[PDB]
Amino acid sequence: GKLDALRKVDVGAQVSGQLKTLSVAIGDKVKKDQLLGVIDPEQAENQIKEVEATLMELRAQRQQAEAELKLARVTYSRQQRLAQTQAVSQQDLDNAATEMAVKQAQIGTIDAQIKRNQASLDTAKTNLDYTRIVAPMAGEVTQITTLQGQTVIAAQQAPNILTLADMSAMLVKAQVSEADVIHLKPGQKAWFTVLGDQLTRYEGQIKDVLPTPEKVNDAIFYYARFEVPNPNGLLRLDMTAQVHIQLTDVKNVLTIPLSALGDPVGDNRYKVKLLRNGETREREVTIGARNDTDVEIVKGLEAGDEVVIGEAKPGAAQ
Amino acid sequence: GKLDALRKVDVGAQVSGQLKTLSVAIGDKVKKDQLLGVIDPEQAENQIKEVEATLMELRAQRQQAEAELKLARVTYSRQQRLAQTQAVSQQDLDNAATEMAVKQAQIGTIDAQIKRNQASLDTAKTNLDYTRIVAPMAGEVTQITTLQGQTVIAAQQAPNILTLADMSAMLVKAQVSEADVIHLKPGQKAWFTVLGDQLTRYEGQIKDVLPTPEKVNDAIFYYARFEVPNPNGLLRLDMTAQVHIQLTDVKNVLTIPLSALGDPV
Repeated sequence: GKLDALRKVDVGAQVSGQLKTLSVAIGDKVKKDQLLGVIDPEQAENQIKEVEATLMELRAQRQQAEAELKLARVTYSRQQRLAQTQAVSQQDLDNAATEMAVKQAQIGTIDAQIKRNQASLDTAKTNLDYTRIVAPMAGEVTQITTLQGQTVIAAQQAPNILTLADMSAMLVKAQVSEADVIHLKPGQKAWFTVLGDQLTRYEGQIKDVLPTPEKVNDAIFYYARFEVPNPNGLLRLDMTAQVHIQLTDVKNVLTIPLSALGDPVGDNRYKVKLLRNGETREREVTIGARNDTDVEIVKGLEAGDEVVIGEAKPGAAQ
Repeated sequence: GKLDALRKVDVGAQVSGQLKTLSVAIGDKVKKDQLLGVIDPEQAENQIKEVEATLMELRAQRQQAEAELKLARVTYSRQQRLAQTQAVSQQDLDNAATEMAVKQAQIGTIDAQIKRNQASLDTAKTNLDYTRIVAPMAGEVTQITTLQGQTVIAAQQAPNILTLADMSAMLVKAQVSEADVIHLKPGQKAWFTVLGDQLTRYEGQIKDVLPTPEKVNDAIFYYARFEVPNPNGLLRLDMTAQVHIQLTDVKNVLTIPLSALGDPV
C-alpha cells in the first residue's frame, strides 16, 4: 500500500512575468485565499491607467453634449413660447423639436461608450488579480518547483509554482491483485501498518475501488482506498504500508487444520475423522476458502467429529 | 485477451482559465449533457456586457435617424401639397425627395450594423458555453487527470480534464497470432474466462478483425472483438481474460493422441 493526502493541488498562474517575491517557505500552514507569490504587476497597472484616461476622455466628451442639449432645449422652448402666437411657421418648430431629439440621442450614444469602457475596466482589473497568486484550499505547502526571481512565461503549459496537500486525512492506495478484485465488497473493514513503527495498527472502513488499473509490467493491479485519521502529525507522504484487507467474516462454520487434510486428485480432499464408533473414517470435503493456518470447510464434515491431526488413516480405529 | 469498455471518450476544454470547481466524483453516473467542471467565466461575461453596450449604442444612433427621417418626410409632403399648385419648380421637389431617400437608406445602414452586432453577440455567448464543460455521453467517471484549482491553458494541446467510459457492455481485445489470422471467419462463436474467478464461462459471437496490427517486439498479433453483456457490475477494465475461439468439428472420425505417434519419413 502506497500512501497520500486526501486532496492535492498543483497551483499555477495564467500570466507571464518575473516573480518578484514568494512570501511563504514550505512547511507553513496556509488558510484559503491567503496571498502567496507575486508576479510583476507593472504592465496591468499601465493598461489600467490607460483605460481610466479613456473614461476621463468620454467624461469630458459627454460634458460637451450636455451643453449642446441645453442650447437645443432652450431654443425649442423659446420657439414654442412665441409659437402659441403662431411663430414663423411649424417649419422652425420641426427644425427645433428634431434637433433636440438628436442632441438627446447623442448623450445616450456617449453613455453607451462610457458603459462599454467601464465594462472594459473590469477586463483591465481582472488581469491584475491573476498576478497575485492565492491558495485554492487550506493545507501546508509541500514543494516549490519555481524558485524566486525566475522568469516565467505561460503561453503553453501552466507553470508549476508550488504544490499543496491537505494533511489531515491520509488516503491509502492499496493495490490489490486482479486475481482477487472480483471480491472486495465495499464496507468490509480493514487495517494496515507501516514498516517503520513495526507494531502500531491502524484501521478503518474500505471506501471504494478505482476503475482504472495501472500495471507494473507483469500482472495488472487495482487500487482501493481507506480514510485513516491522522493526529500527532505523523505519517509522511508516500510511506510504504503493509495492508490487511478483510476478505470476509464467515462464522458458525468449521475449518480444517492444514496438517491433517489429504488432497486426492487435485480437487478431492480426504479427511480421516474419529467416529463415535471409535473407528476412524475419511470423508471427501469441498474446500475453496483457505487461510495461512487453516482451510475453510463450509461443508464436508459433521460438527464435533474428532479429527486425526497426525498419521491420518482411513478405516483405522484409534 | 485484454478487456475494455464498449466506448471510451477523453474530454477537454477550448479555453484557458482557473478551474473553480469540478462537481463530479469518480464512479458517479452521469447522464448526457450533464454539467461537469466550470472554468472561470468572468472574461466572457465582460465581452458580453461590452457587446450589449455596443447594441445599446446603435440602439440610440438609430433613434437619431428615426427623427431625421420624420423631418425629411414631413418636409417632403409639405412641399408636394403646395406643389400641386406648382411650388417652386420641380427643383425643390428633387431637393426634397432625394433627401428622404438618403434618410431612408441611413436607417437601413444602421439596421445592418444592429444585425452584424447581434450576430456578433452569438460569437460572444458561444465562448461562455465553452467554459462550462458538459459530458458528451453517458457513463461513469473513470479518472480525473486534472484536479480542482489547477490553472489550465488551452492555447495549445487540448487538456485532458477527465475520461469517460460506457460499461453497459464489455469489448474484448483477443490478440490471435498472425499465423492463424488467415482463418477466423466472422461469426464463428467463441467464449472466454477470467483468471480471477477460475470457472465462470462467458460466451458470444465474434464481431470482426482489426485491420491494423500492433506488435510486442517479436511476432505480430491481430486483434478480435466480442460483445459480452455485463450484469451485476462485474469485470473491471483491463482485466486479463483467457480466450477460446472456435475451428471446425468434423465428426465420426478417429483422432490419434500424439503421445505415442510414430512418424517415419
